[PDB]
Amino acid sequence: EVQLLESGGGLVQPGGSLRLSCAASGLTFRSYAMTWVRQAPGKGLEWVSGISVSGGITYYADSVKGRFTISRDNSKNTLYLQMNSLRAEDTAVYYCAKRGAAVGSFDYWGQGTLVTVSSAKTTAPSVYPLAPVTTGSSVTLGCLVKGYFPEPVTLTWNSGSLSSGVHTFPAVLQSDLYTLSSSVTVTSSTWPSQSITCNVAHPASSTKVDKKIEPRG
Amino acid sequence: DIELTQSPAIMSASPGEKVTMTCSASSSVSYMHWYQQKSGTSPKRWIYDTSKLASGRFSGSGSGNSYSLTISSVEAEDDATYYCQQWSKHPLTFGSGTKVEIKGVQLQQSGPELEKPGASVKISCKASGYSFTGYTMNWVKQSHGKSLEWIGLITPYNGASSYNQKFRGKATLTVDKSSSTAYMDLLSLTSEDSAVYFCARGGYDGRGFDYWGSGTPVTVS
Amino acid sequence: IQMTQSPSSLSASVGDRVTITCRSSQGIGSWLAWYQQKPEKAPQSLIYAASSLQSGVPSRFSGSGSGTDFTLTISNLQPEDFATYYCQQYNSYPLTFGGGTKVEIKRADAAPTVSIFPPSSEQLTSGGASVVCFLNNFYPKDINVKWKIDGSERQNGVLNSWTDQDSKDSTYSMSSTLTLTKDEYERHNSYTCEATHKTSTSPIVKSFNRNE
Amino acid sequence: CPSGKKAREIDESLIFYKKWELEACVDAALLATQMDRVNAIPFTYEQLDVLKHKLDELYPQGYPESVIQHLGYLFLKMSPEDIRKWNVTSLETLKALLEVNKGHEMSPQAPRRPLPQVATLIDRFVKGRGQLDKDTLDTLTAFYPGYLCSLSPEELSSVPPSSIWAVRPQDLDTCDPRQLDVLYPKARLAFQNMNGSEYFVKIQSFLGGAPTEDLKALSQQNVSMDLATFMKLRTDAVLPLTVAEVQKLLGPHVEGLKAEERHRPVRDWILRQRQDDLDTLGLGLQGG
Repeated sequence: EVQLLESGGGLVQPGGSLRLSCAASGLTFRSYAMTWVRQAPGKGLEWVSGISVSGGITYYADSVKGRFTISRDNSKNTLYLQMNSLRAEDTAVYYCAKRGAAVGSFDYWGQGTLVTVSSAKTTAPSVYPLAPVTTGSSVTLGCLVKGYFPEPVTLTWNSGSLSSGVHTFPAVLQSDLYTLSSSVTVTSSTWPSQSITCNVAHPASSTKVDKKIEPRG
Repeated sequence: DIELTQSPAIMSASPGEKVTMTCSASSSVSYMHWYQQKSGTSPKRWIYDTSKLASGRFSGSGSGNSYSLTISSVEAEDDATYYCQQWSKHPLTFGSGTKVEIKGVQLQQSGPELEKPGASVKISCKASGYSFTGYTMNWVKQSHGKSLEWIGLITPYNGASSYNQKFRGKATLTVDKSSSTAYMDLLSLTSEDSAVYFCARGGYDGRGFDYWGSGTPVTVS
Repeated sequence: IQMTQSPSSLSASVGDRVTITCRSSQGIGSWLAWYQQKPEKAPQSLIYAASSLQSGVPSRFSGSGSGTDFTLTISNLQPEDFATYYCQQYNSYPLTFGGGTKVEIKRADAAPTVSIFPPSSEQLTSGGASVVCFLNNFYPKDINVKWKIDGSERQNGVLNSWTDQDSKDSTYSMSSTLTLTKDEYERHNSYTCEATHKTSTSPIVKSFNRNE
Repeated sequence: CPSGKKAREIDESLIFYKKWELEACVDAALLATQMDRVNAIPFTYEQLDVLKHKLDELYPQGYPESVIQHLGYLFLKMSPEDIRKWNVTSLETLKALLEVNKGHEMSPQAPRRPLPQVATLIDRFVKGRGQLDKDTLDTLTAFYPGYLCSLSPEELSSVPPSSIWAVRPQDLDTCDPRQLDVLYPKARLAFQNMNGSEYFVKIQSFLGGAPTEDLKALSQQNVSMDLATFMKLRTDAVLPLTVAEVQKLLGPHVEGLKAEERHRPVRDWILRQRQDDLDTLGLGLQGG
């Protein structure tokens, strides 16, 4: 019942301004207080800010005191985070939270919005097909996705037919771009008899590319 | 210690004949109790306090050493192993057993148990139909080829337990008063001890074991 | 103001008592919290103050301590209780969080599915070159890949990625990448992955030669 | 008594005797001296009946300091008519009679007759010792802890401060405001040569029967109180109290207030304060 949708999260060039929204559904807003928590992508947790029930009484974390600016309202029903002079550290997923008591826990949270910061411009991905150059009846094939930004690319095989045998790893950032990779392990008789394609899209670049895995010699 | 010699080994008394079987003692004895077992099942109280019959062709008599049981008119329903138990010195010992071939309160134990030589097991014995913390609980050993040997007993209330020193260390008698179910714990088993084991209640003013239990044989290999 | 969780990551069996610990520097009465995180999804809340269960939490959980040295327990794990658990404090501003404890399942030991892939003909020609390595479906999570070219070792320009524990077959998988230009790809000939695991003393080797 | 059956001393072998042999063969100037042994020796109740009759002949009025130590399984037999004319003055003899009295696993809940002849022994001892010693209460609450809140307001007040230590809050479960007012100060007078965190730990059990004047004075020690220890508090000690005071007590343990809103010392104190004042607690509370 008790929702909180973060929205406004995009990419921004370094030093750029940007604002966040958390529109609440389920609670009497006037009569509770709020916070802003950011997850260092992958590994960590950290707190940003807190506002009181009045909202003259603000709190902040030292890596953003004067850069980031909280703000709240009753009538439009919206918690506001103004994050200014951004840098790549700030690049995180921000979670909007409802303080269960006045300086108490964070009991309820939002599904979460990502903010990205980088000198890196939008680049479409290069998709490459991986073919082996092995007896034990289980062949291994792969789709590697190199030189793309930002996240994500939504990679599958054969438009969601081949599911058990897939191994898509986490993409890892280098030279201002991500380098995602994938495997898939089918029977040594099923290939190359049946045609195998990998489907790698980037809503960022509006790119929908199809790469068929040819067995060359 | 006192050990009892019964005779004959294998009696052969006819229907319509008077016979006398004897149980001669090593030292001078106070009182005596006679019992009766049908192969497989539990024994039963036949005679007690020298001559005093339990609840009408049988009888008992003697003085000092010489003590004998007598049957008036032998029938075809009186064909069982007859034993003699002494009641004087610690501990309690039975006779070897008088076999008679014709010339022609429920105490439920656990199931028969099988184990490996060099390990332990607990066997149980539940009672109901009387006040459990006034009488005792007695354990006896019926071996293949030998006779009855009394292991020990225990007065549940007080946890107080006495043993035939033959068994001190092989035997551990334990009790829980709430369920009124007494346990024996046999530790480290051998090819000798592969035998039958009977839990019995002692009667009023130590007048013998008037009720015996089902029977939990043990097997060791 | 410090906040330390123990261990790094823990692994136990379904139906075993799980013991997680949370220390601090300065005393914090009972202004401490407990939060469950599902992989790349919302964090859930548990114990809100030392020994106080949040509304809708199974009682199998148990929050204890006071002052500085605290404890979170789970009597008899269940299957949906595997998660990154987080210890937090709110006594003073700022709020502080812990290093989070990744609590995983336990299966018996297993060895990987090593495969290799020299560069696509599109790549080889375009200006790059990547030698890939898939060491799939093994346990535990710790391991030792090592590349060799023309006999001599290489440690430089090596990316790596492990997936999280799998919920069906309970194995971690691994992508290692040996990135070059068309050039030193040509220069040195031979190419290798020496995946060394706990299972074996001496390693599982996947090799090729560029030309052949 | 037969020749060879005359009891040379106390042994295993006496169990294979009868009721009439015991009275003729056993000595009374023996059974007194060596008694500790008979507790291990399993006799039948019928044999113990004769042993009980053998000592009646030696000690007729009562039973000395000597006899009651190894009484064991006879305390049950002994009826109030003779127990009246007894003497103790030893913490040891006590435990023995109470251990065996804990041989009642018939009705774990009060069977409509919890304590018969033990009731007497207790009142018999407290008069003998004089008061209720520190030591004394420790061993009592070990067999009956709930006995403390099962006295009359009188016997509660005849109880010195240095006999509150032996109390943990497990005893004070079935206590009403009347009985707690009696005990309260006695603690505050016992734990007066103390301060700080060391002070509070112990005091928590009684705070249900305390006044406003000492809720003020507690706040200025930065102390922490739980929610379960707030439902105890007397109605009329709560209502003089401000917002910040409550928040400087329950503090971390406050979050789950919402749930216990319609209960004893809350439902009223909410309404008493201002709407604005409650909203700064940010816990969603109404009336003003």
